[PDB]
Amino acid sequence: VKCKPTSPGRRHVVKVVNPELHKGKPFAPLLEKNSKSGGRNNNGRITTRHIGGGHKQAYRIVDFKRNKDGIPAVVERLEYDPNRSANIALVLYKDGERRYILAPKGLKAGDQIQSGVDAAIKPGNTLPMRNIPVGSTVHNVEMKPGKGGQLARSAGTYVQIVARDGAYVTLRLRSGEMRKVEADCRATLGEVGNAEHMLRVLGKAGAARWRGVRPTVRGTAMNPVDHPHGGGEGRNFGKHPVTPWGVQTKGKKTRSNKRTDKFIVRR
Amino acid sequence: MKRTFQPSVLKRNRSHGFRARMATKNGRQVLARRRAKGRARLTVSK
RNA sequence: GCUCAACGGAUAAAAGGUACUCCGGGGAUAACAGGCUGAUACCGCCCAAGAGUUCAUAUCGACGGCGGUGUUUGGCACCUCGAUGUCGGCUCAUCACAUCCUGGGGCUGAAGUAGGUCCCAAGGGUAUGGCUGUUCGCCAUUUAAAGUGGUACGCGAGCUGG
RNA sequence: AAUUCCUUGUCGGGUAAGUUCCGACCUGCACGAAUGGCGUAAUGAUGGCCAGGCUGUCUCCACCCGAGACUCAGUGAAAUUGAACUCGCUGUGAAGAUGCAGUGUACCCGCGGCAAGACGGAAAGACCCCGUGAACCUUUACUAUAGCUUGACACUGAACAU
RNA sequence: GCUCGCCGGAAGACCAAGGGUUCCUGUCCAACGUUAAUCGGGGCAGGGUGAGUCGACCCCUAAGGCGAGGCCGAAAGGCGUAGUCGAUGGGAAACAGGUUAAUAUUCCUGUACUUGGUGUUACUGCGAAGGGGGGACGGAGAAGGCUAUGUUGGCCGGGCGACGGUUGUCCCGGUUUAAGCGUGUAGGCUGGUUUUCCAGGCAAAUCCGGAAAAUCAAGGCUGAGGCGUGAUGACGAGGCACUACGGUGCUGAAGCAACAAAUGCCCUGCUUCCAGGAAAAGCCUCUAAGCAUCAGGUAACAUCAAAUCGUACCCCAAACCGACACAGGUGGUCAGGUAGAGAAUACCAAGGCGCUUGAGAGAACUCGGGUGAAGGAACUAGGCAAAAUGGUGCCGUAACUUCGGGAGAAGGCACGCUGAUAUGUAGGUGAGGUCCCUCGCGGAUGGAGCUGAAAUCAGUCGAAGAUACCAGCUGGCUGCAACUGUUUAUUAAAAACACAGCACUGUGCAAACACGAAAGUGGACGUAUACGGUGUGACGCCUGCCCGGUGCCGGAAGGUUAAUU
RNA sequence: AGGACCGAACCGACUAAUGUUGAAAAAUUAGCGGAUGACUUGUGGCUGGGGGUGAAAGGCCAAUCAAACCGGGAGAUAGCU
Ligand SMILES: [Mg+2]
Ligand SMILES: [Mg+2]
Ligand SMILES: [Mg+2]
Ligand SMILES: [Mg+2]
Ligand SMILES: [Mg+2]
Ligand SMILES: [Mg+2]
Ligand SMILES: [Mg+2]
Ligand SMILES: [Mg+2]
Ligand SMILES: [Mg+2]
Ligand SMILES: [Mg+2]
Ligand SMILES: [Mg+2]
Ligand SMILES: [Mg+2]
Ligand SMILES: [Mg+2]
Ligand SMILES: [Mg+2]
Ligand SMILES: [Mg+2]
Ligand SMILES: [Mg+2]
Ligand SMILES: [Mg+2]
Ligand SMILES: [Mg+2]
Ligand SMILES: [Mg+2]
Ligand SMILES: [Mg+2]
Ligand SMILES: [Mg+2]
Ligand SMILES: [Mg+2]
Ligand SMILES: [Mg+2]
Ligand SMILES: [Mg+2]
Ligand SMILES: [Mg+2]
Ligand SMILES: [Mg+2]
Ligand SMILES: [Mg+2]
Ligand SMILES: [Mg+2]
Ligand SMILES: [Mg+2]
Ligand SMILES: [Mg+2]
Ligand SMILES: [Mg+2]
Ligand SMILES: [Mg+2]
Ligand SMILES: [Mg+2]
Ligand SMILES: [Mg+2]
Ligand SMILES: [Mg+2]
Ligand SMILES: [Mg+2]
Ligand SMILES: [Mg+2]
Ligand SMILES: [Mg+2]
Ligand SMILES: [Mg+2]
Ligand SMILES: [Mg+2]
Ligand SMILES: [Mg+2]
Ligand SMILES: [Mg+2]
Ligand SMILES: [Mg+2]
Ligand SMILES: [Mg+2]
Ligand SMILES: [Mg+2]
Ligand SMILES: [Mg+2]
Ligand SMILES: [Mg+2]
Ligand SMILES: [Mg+2]
Ligand SMILES: [Mg+2]
Ligand SMILES: [Mg+2]
Ligand SMILES: [Mg+2]
Repeated sequence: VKCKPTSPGRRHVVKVVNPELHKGKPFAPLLEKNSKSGGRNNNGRITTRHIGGGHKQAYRIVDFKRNKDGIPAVVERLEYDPNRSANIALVLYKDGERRYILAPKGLKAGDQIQSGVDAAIKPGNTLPMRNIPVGSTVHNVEMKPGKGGQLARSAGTYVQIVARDGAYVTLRLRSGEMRKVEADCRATLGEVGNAEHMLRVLGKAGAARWRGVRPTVRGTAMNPVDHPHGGGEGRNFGKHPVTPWGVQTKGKKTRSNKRTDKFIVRR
Repeated sequence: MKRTFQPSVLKRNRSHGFRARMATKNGRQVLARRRAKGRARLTVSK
């Protein structure tokens, strides 16, 4: 914590750690545009991505891209959205249609917010990269000019472009190094999502952790047959990967597809 | 304690009972292994 | 043309773990206890340089010598591997004598009192605790004394399970 | 010290007496910093030690109330079992004898009780060894192989430049 | 048949699951009942489960299954679009008495209700596989009101008492009564309404969504219980006749008020919180194509229809899962009195039982208990097991501490009954009388009756008053692991696994990684504050030196080097 | 408020005795731990054997698990009894 406002520290009286509340989202619950979405940890056959049980789901919610151009929206209120801590926004277009957006930073009431070409550079709506200044303030881009995915993880995520980087390809995702991309693609330009979120510590397993993910921790736990390294008196030695894949360093994804980008880390 | 069995006649046929048999490949054989091969008066139920 | 040297030479090419274990066999083969043996051990005796003020033998005894027992440490591998359950404790014992107490004697470097040692003697008797799984041991405090040993290192179709 | 073999280390404390315990020392056989190091309030059907209370846990067992055990009537099992006319002792002996030898003792048969022997009952010993037995596991053992990864050819064409 | 004892959050009652005649009657006693058996869940006969409203069918969909064509794959076959199945969930309607040897919201009586067709009447725009609304949904907590229901009184019927008193102050019993119909209340929620305009709802739409204006407010939905009606009926203690001994026909009094409750109902509510809480149909509504004096729509009533299966009995057990008439296992519902915090526990109601060998005896020894002199852990591996503590209120409480705790630390004192204060008090409940008004299950003021704790004095009984059942032993030092949790079903519950936190590493999304010959799927309808893998395991102070070896990361100039030519 | 505290139902199994041809192929008796939660339970569904599932014990996958059960290759092989 360091900014406004003051984040509770949860007064330990039961072995309980701080949480991170907001203020409100004036309506404890959604609207009419949301699905149920089933929920598994099996792939229409076996386990896979082992670990993942928790409970209570539903609540799909949606909309991205923001193809709806030159037609303004008003933000009725912020709101919730599970598994993806990054708020959400709601929005109303002058014609009575209601999407959901993705709450960037400061916003709340009214707020212009409009997509289109040369709409209005600030932190409002989407906008083809073909028209973006410093863009030191860009949001969820589109790996393809039409989709609308990329970093729907608005939770304080960045993609600072480079202002007027011509050539028709640039960008600079967060820690994901840099990677050139088209320009017809659009970006919310809000460039935020309230990072203060992802800062309080879950708490103490069950009390909040268990709700979603299971005991992902397995360690060696011995039993030289279940894991590549196990057994022994009380210790383990030897290499320590997982299914002769090697866990330390390595790297994967070969000849994949694009593979046209750059910079990246190493160590 | 709780012996390994319990009841349920509605959960059984959905594992054995010609619709459960004939629906499966080798399953149609199970009836032939008895009816055709053998001579079972009747064998397919809970 | 081969340290095929594991040298009559299984392949051209071959390391380990199992207390997670499994099967076929063996008392043809180890572990416990029995048995054979007694080197070792323990017990005794023979010689007598020495010590004992003096004096070999009250007491002890060098260098060496002969045995008794079956009891220690061992050797063997005869009896059990189609099962003979380990140590210690509890319970309850039974025998030996190389006797711890009590009984009777000899010598004494035995005044007395108490002892030392050897002979005889098995009737009876022969500790509670602290520490430890202990047996044992050391320690506290008793006692006339707190014996050594055999009995599958007595005793689980009798108890315990440290 | 959940790590120290020597080991009951040495000193201190608690005790009448403490191979355990607590506090030290350091000589760490063979601690040690995320196969984490030193602390840590709280929690613990967790290991170790001390105390108060409490008492039959014990000195040392007594009485009593019930369910069996015993007796009668009814019903009515079990494992085991080569055959029995199925005593002790010392010796013998495939090496621990009811059955052999010598000898001692013993009228025939039940009922209730006890567990010293019938190497008592039960499971073709699980320990040990062996079989050119088995299984699962390990790896820089051997030989392979899925997967990953390299390259050529190919589905794969047209232009230009150096 | 009379005693006696046992259970009673059940050892009672009901149902699901499962069972599949075990139900009732008559019979018979070989086998089966751990004995006898005239008896039975045994044998042999018969009889016995009656629905428009309960359930299944049936509409609807969840997980998931199947799957035209389709995509994959040597064959078998895998996946899956439309779509079609699939409850454990959503859709419509009945109650109370009576009756059978055994059926029962199914039969009878009394009183109702739902939906569809057809018809009559009246008024009218009807119409989807479509749009909108609605169904429709979390956890936790805090009330208020109410009912179930109990208690006391009143009323009615009955008795005056094996022994001292009770013949009006008293003892016993009863005091019940449904849906449906009218009433729209304690509360809950939400501004109505009209007009016009439109880049939205795949087309349209008056509907929903958006925008403006304009006029008023006192509305409109929802809703437990209560009160009328149902019902001068039924039921009803109890009498009278008949009895087969089980029971039968008739008759039939009072049938109210006050207080006290719920975990049930208002409550799919209200408040609040983070982990942010199915779907589809019915239902309402809007229009499309189409219809176009028609058909259809709404309402009233008249009538016809509501098919077919299940229904017996066991159901925490002698009918199910355990080979048994097995001290085990098995989901839901109901929830009386005294005492009590209470679904604890004890004694009891209604109700159900004494557990299918018994009769004596009164040894050792075995099991389960009671009491023990003096001692008091000397026992022992170890206080194992016992014994012990045990309640409410109040006083009072250490190191240490993450300031929460440690803490019921420890250790104490009072508790019964009676009188009084006060004939029942404080509190709770709330009756006419009175006051007023749109108006009424109105409001206000009045405080009768009803109910009723604690405390304080004073007195009294016993050895003892938290008297029984029930019901922490406490403290001190030290190891380990932070803590709740998890584990070897059937010898290990731990210091082990997990945990939140920390770190390394990988992954740019057709992600890494995993399942899969593939298609495809999971990861994720997520996208680096994200996902995976590895190790450490709160927190505090920290985490030193070594890159020689192996592994991994970068470079890749030069050496060596495959197929290929 | 709380993986908060005492404690029934419910869930679980730390201790001792009994049972060990049992009432019982893991229970009974007296104590014992959790008891709004990583809780507990009904119904139905999905993962298949070298495979599943696993808060990890080689645990569980129908009284069976260091590789389930059934049928087959099969009269496997057995220098052993
Ligand atoms: Mg392990
Ligand atoms: Mg492995
Ligand atoms: Mg040779
Ligand atoms: Mg192991
Ligand atoms: Mg063997
Ligand atoms: Mg031999
Ligand atoms: Mg020997
Ligand atoms: Mg022998
Ligand atoms: Mg002698
Ligand atoms: Mg001693
Ligand atoms: Mg012995
Ligand atoms: Mg025994
Ligand atoms: Mg032991
Ligand atoms: Mg120490
Ligand atoms: Mg270490
Ligand atoms: Mg650690
Ligand atoms: Mg002899
Ligand atoms: Mg006996
Ligand atoms: Mg034997
Ligand atoms: Mg053998
Ligand atoms: Mg029959
Ligand atoms: Mg009957
Ligand atoms: Mg019968
Ligand atoms: Mg399919
Ligand atoms: Mg359907
Ligand atoms: Mg259903
Ligand atoms: Mg009946
Ligand atoms: Mg009288
Ligand atoms: Mg019935
Ligand atoms: Mg059985
Ligand atoms: Mg019986
Ligand atoms: Mg006493
Ligand atoms: Mg002692
Ligand atoms: Mg002792
Ligand atoms: Mg105890
Ligand atoms: Mg007791
Ligand atoms: Mg220690
Ligand atoms: Mg722990
Ligand atoms: Mg715990
Ligand atoms: Mg176990
Ligand atoms: Mg255990
Ligand atoms: Mg660890
Ligand atoms: Mg380091
Ligand atoms: Mg709790
Ligand atoms: Mg118990
Ligand atoms: Mg509790
Ligand atoms: Mg199930
Ligand atoms: Mg099993
Ligand atoms: Mg087989
Ligand atoms: Mg063959
Ligand atoms: Mg054979």
